[PDB]
Amino acid sequence: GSSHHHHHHSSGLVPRGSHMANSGEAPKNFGLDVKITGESENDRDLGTAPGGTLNDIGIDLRPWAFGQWGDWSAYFMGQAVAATDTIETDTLQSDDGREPDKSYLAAREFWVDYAGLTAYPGEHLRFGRQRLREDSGQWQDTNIEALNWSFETTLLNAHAGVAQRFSEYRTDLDELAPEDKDRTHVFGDISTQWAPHHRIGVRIHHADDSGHLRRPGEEVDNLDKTYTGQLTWLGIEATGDAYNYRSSMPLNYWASATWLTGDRDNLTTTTVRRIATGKQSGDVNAFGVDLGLRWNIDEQWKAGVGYARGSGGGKDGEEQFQQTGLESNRSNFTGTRSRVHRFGEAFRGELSNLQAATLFGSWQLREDYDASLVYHKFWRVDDDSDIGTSGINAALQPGEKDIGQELDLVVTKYFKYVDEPSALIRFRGGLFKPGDAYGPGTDSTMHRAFVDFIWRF
Ligand SMILES: CCCCCCC/C=C/CCCCCCCC(=O)OC[C@@H](O)CO
Ligand SMILES: CCCCCCC/C=C/CCCCCCCC(=O)OC[C@@H](O)CO
Ligand SMILES: CCCCCCC/C=C/CCCCCCCC(=O)OC[C@@H](O)CO
Ligand SMILES: CCCCCCC/C=C/CCCCCCCC(=O)OC[C@@H](O)CO
Ligand SMILES: CCCCCCC/C=C/CCCCCCCC(=O)OC[C@@H](O)CO
Ligand SMILES: CCCCCCC/C=C/CCCCCCCC(=O)OC[C@@H](O)CO
Ligand SMILES: CCCCCCC/C=C/CCCCCCCC(=O)OC[C@H](O)CO
Ligand SMILES: CCCCCCC/C=C/CCCCCCCC(=O)OC[C@H](O)CO
Ligand SMILES: CCCCCCC/C=C/CCCCCCCC(=O)OC[C@H](O)CO
Ligand SMILES: CCCCCCC/C=C\CCCCCCCC(=O)OC[C@@H](O)CO
Ligand SMILES: CCCCCCCCOCCOCCOCCOCCO
Ligand code: NA
Ligand code: NA
Repeated sequence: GSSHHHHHHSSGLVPRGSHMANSGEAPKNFGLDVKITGESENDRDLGTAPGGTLNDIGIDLRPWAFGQWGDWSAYFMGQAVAATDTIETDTLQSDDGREPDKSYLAAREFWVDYAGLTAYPGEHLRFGRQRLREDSGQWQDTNIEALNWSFETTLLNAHAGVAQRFSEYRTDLDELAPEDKDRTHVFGDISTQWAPHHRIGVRIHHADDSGHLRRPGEEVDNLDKTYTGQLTWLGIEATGDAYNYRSSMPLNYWASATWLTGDRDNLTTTTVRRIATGKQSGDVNAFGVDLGLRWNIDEQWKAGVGYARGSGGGKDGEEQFQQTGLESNRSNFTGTRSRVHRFGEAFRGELSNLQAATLFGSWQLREDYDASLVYHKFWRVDDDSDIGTSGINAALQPGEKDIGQELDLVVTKYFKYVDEPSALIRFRGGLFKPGDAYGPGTDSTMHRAFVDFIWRF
């Protein structure tokens, strides 16, 4: 169930001989996830800089161990990567001493779990570096050091947790991303199934920076904070099988509305090299919405439409929405077993001063195949402000809303007619056509494409 150490993994695979594959089998005490990935990426900077391209292959080995003693359990997953260049073998990885190596080791998850606070097996308390995820992937979908309480039953779901990054636990990164340094997260949610397959809930997330900004006159570099914040997100979300590839309803939907409030102290800088010149404080009062509708046309075919908007601009930036920093924006919103980046495998938009229209169609055959075709159109909301994170590394021209368009294709075979697959092979690709906001001299297209072979043993 929810408690299982691989429950949140997008792969959805089940090792042969595991208790999930056959309930007569004992829970596995160990296993191995093998991933072989090729990545083609050109051009992340749209041709406005040297390099920024990938055509490379890697292997990622993830051994894991699991022990259970009554109400106590413990879990470790490690990671060993070897690649021909620094490709993305891990969809949950984000961002001098932050250059990844072509090969590295990592401690991916390490936690202890206690399920005895209540008699519900859906209720448990987990402590350590662990997978945090909610179904939208837009609040949390990451491996992070946390103390997280989960309560998942038929009629009531609730979670409450605290998290903070202290290390990457990687042989090649020595330092945290500035955004993560000294940032503490506190969060909770409560939701109820008010009708079969219809959920309504509220969600809260609070991020608190205890860091300091560089002082005036000090040089600022890659690894320094751009800002410190006290930010609270308060959201309501309604879903009808929003992310359930096995829905029997003719229509699935999601609707979320999120208010961001709090305050930011922003570092100001000038060039001389970058030098700090001061800081400016201000309140944040921003808003995000994500809406979608999926038609379940028959047993195999689905289609849908999406609309998202993160506010931008406003009186000294108060209306600039942003996400928690723990999000993936990866979800099953196209109604298949395969998770898809909600704002493009190529653009990888953060919902920050961003408006997106989305169309998709998908096809699924039992547990054996799925395919998604996704079209996105992106606009800035305030054309004098930047957007948030994105997989495109090029500057936006002031006064231009048209960010661009994207076409994504995901195609997956699961295997090892198959009841519960234990392996998959997947093509994951996005084609991004930059709009006028990227100005002249840009590449007319860029792409990011992956082939992933995943095996769970
Ligand atoms: C299904 C029909 C359509 C086909 C889809 C395939 C999509 C390709 C996506 C990923 C391609 C990865 C290319 C790997 C190059 C590896 C290499 O040996 O070069 C290393 C050298 O560059 C040193 O750095
Ligand atoms: C704060 C973060 C804490 C990090 C803890 C990391 C723990 C590492 C996982 C190792 C799993 C525990 C070791 C297994 C014990 C020997 C055994 O086999 O016990 C029987 C078992 O097979 C029953 O299921
Ligand atoms: C059933 C067939 C499935 C198809 C996949 C089988 C292929 C398995 C091998 C994958 C290994 C790729 C990573 C090699 C690391 C090389 C390296 O460390 O790079 C050094 C230097 O050359 C880079 O600059
Ligand atoms: C079946 C074959 C599988 C083979 C792969 C086994 C999986 C890997 C085990 C995981 C080992 C992770 C240890 C992380 C240490 C981080 C660190 O020391 O960082 C130092 C650096 O930051 C400088 O300060
Ligand atoms: C905003 C985020 C805050 C969320 C964290 C909440 C922690 C506080 C606990 C408070 C306990 C109240 C429990 C109500 C009774 C439960 C019940 O009805 O029984 C389960 C049954 O319905 C299933 O079979
Ligand atoms: C990038 C591609 C984006 C495409 C996005 C499209 C979004 C909307 C999907 C709308 C699907 C509704 C189809 C109507 C069902 C056909 C029907 O009813 O035939 C009669 C049958 O019901 C009697 O048996
Ligand atoms: C390491 C080489 C690279 C190091 C980068 C620099 C700093 C290293 C500090 C390492 C401190 C690690 C503490 C483990 C805590 C896990 C846990 O128990 O969870 C905490 C709780 O859940 C939080 O809320
Ligand atoms: C520029 C703004 C453009 C806005 C257009 C957005 C287009 C995207 C489709 C979103 C369709 C909304 C679906 C969620 C509402 C579900 C619902 O109300 O049902 C009640 C429930 O099912 C009772 O059971
Ligand atoms: C038939 C055989 C199957 C072949 C597969 C073909 C897949 C085609 C996907 C292409 C989907 C692109 C949709 C463009 C949206 C229209 C639009 O809005 O552009 C105007 C602009 O947004 C502002 O007005
Ligand atoms: C290199 C990237 C590799 C990505 C692999 C994706 C799979 C290739 C496209 C397969 C999708 C084609 C759809 C027709 C086959 C489904 C069907 O109607 O027949 C089912 C029958 O075969 C049951 O077994
Ligand atoms: C390296 C520069 C030249 C790039 C050509 C190789 C690219 C290989 O990957 C294919 C491109 O990515 C595909 C994006 O998905 C396309 C979606 O539209 C398909 C319509 O059915
Ligand atoms: Na419990
Ligand atoms: Na569906």
